Amino acid sequence: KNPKSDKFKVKRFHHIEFWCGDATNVARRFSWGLGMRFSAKSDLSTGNMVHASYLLTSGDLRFLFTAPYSPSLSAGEIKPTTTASIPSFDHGSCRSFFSSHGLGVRAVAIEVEDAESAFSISVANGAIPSSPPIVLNEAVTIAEVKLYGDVVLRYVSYKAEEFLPGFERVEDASSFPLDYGIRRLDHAVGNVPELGPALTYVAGFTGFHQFAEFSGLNSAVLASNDEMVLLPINEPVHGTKRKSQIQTYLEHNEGAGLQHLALMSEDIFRTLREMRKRSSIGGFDFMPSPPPTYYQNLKKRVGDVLSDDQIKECEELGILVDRDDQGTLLQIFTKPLGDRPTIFIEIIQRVGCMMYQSGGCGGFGKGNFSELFKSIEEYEK
Amino acid sequence: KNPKSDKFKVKRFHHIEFWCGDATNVARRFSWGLGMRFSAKSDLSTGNMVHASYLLTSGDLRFLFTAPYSPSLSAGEIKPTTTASIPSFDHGSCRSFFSSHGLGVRAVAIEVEDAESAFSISVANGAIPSSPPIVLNEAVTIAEVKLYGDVVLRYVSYKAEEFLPGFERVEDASSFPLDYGIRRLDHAVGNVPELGPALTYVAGFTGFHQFAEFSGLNSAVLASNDEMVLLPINEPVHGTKRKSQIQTYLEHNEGAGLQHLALMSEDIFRTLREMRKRSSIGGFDFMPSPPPTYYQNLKKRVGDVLSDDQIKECEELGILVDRDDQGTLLQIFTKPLGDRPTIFIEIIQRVGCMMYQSGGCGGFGKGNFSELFKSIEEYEK
Ligand SMILES: Cc1c(C(=O)C2=C(O)CCCC2=O)ccc2c1c(=O)n(-c1cccc3ccccc13)c(=O)n2C
Ligand SMILES: Cc1c(C(=O)C2=C(O)CCCC2=O)ccc2c1c(=O)n(-c1cccc3ccccc13)c(=O)n2C
Ligand SMILES: [Co+2]
Ligand SMILES: [Co+2]
Repeated sequence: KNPKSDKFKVKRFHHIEFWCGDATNVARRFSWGLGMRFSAKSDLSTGNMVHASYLLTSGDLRFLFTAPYSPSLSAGEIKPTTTASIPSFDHGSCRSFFSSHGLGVRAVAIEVEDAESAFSISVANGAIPSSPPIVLNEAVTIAEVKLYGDVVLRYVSYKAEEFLPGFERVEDASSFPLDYGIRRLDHAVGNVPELGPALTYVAGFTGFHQFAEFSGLNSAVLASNDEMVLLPINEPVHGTKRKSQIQTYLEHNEGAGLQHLALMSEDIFRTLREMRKRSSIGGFDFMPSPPPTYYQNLKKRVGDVLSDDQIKECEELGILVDRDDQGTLLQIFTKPLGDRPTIFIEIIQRVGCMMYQSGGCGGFGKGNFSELFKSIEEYEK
Repeated sequence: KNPKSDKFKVKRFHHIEFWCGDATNVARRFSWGLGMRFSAKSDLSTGNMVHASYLLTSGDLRFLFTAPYSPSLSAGEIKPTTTASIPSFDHGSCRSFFSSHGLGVRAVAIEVEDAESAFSISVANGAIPSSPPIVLNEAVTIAEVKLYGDVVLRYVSYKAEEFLPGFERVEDASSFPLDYGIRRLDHAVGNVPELGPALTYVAGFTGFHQFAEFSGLNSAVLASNDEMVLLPINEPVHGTKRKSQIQTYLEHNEGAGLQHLALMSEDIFRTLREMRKRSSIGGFDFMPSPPPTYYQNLKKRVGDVLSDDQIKECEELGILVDRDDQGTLLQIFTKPLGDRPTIFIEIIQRVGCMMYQSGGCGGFGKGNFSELFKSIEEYEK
């Protein structure tokens, strides 16, 4: 069931913005680890005396890394005379965010038809305003409302049809064309103390509907009309034998925030080969692999979708597989992206639901909680 | 002239500690960019609820990257019950340092015979105490005094004869054996507003002597008895046609701090080949190369030290060459290591002064200020 209840026209995920202490080092690490190209910049060299912002791209995936400069460089500016390219940026907010939460996602940005309308309708329907609509160079409108914790949902709309005015394309010499196959953001997941109030709030101001589904958590997924913007939310389940990873997140993050970004690959085997080659030379580490019992059990579960060789390739790379009533999901999780056991990345590829592929084909892998549990006990035997 | 006036027994540079917002991402970037191996850690996985600290090594060079966790994880601790492995660490100091200065060096650590004695003698001779001597596991003593700005000179002494108690050696799987030829810290350089008072202060409490030398700055070099610990200091020269890079540093750094680390390579050609291969894939960028006039002029200056092929290899890699009355210096400078135009790295190799090689052989490259100026005008013609 999809009531198509969006209160404003939503297109696709546009970008994810990380708030950093040093944007250069995080961006360079992420570029090498994920195979993303340096695409645009806004910093001292482009006249921005307020913040350093670096954009990485892979296909349609856009990761932005932003850090504040010394406020002294811009102490004579006021908002009408600002040299910031992102007018919602605030030195104090950014330092406070980073000191509270560590490295993490500040903004989940979606492209909409009209960011001013999206903002107005959102706030009229209960959204907490974070940054009012501002028109940049008569070309792009950006607005922000609170999503959960200190994460904002950012609306971006373009008059035309390059990232944002005031960003400059990066010189080709500094722009090595890395590509490990990642192509777009599939979903972005928040952790909260209480799922109910978080869902009611977000669904209330967006009109996003609950996406039909089918340890240590309860979850639900909010989706736009064409189910291409997917915003799952988790809450902890307390009292369990094993401590909830959602609760650990909330403790180390100092509350609610973005838990994981799931990045679609056009070839998850190539993506994982390339990422695993770089894990110990500056890239990202992956969660410990499931026991061989897990891959022995894949024949019964997905032997009609994956060949024995493709299954054994999943086993070499530690890839998990789950299945819906409509499609199949290949997925794997990185270790946390930074110092704290908080945000991590998921790499996914979806098989099925061809019409274009429909959103959320194969689900989100919740069946892998029981399958992992089973395969662990089976391997113990 | 070397009066050998050290007020306590100094051995060698021991490590450099960076204070970070996220130690993981900075350490992984530096590891790949410089060819340093992950050697030790102190973090949540080792029981440290206070700070995340990661040690990189290349030869005798030790770079430590430290960031604070949420204070909530350790809110019940007091100093007698701390789980920090570096007892001088303070959440507030670290956040304040990073918010003021951005990514940069907090501690220049030298190994001494007796860190408690070094501390006491230093303070008795004018050093501003920063952290009193603390004995770790009855095995290592660490103490800190102010050096300049918010940079401390850290004394470390060992009863024995592994990094520090509470650090664990890094698993081999996570410890890829990168090596681009870097072998030790040659010198560590501070920028200050006024050279005179800074020299008087540091030489006053160390007994370090002025190392015999032979644009936009005045400088002097303080040296230990065997001239193996080398601490140059720069001040800006104002009114110049071109704005002093020392003054730009002080503005963007919010005052005095560490300007550059010079890392000795056992093969600067290999080091620069390896670093330049990685500049645009997560590593470090280098300053723009000098004009070919500079390398045309190298024959007259160092043609008795470098062959034509070795000179042309300097030209391919952008390496600068200077000469003392005793030796020759090969050097090159990176672009700033992070967002701010503040700290950068120098790669150096020294030729001559064989006895072992004596410290500071060939100087610090101050002759390259005029040689670069000349070669630029000559290439314009
Ligand atoms: C994050 C995730 C997803 C997922 O993507 C998802 C949504 O997108 C939206 C719905 C809720 C939802 O969970 C799916 C399966 C997962 C995990 C996941 O994180 N993990 C864990 C990985 C590593 C260490 C763990 C430690 C304790 C507990 C779980 C750990 C799993 O095992 N499975 C099986
Ligand atoms: C840092 C340095 C050293 C050096 O290592 C040293 C000591 O160790 C101790 C004594 C003082 C001292 O300077 C030597 C020569 C240098 C530079 C240096 O930084 N630069 C610059 C590089 C790039 C952009 C510049 C822009 C403006 C002005 C100078 C720029 C140079 O050109 N030369 C020639
Ligand atoms: Co997911
Ligand atoms: Co130098």
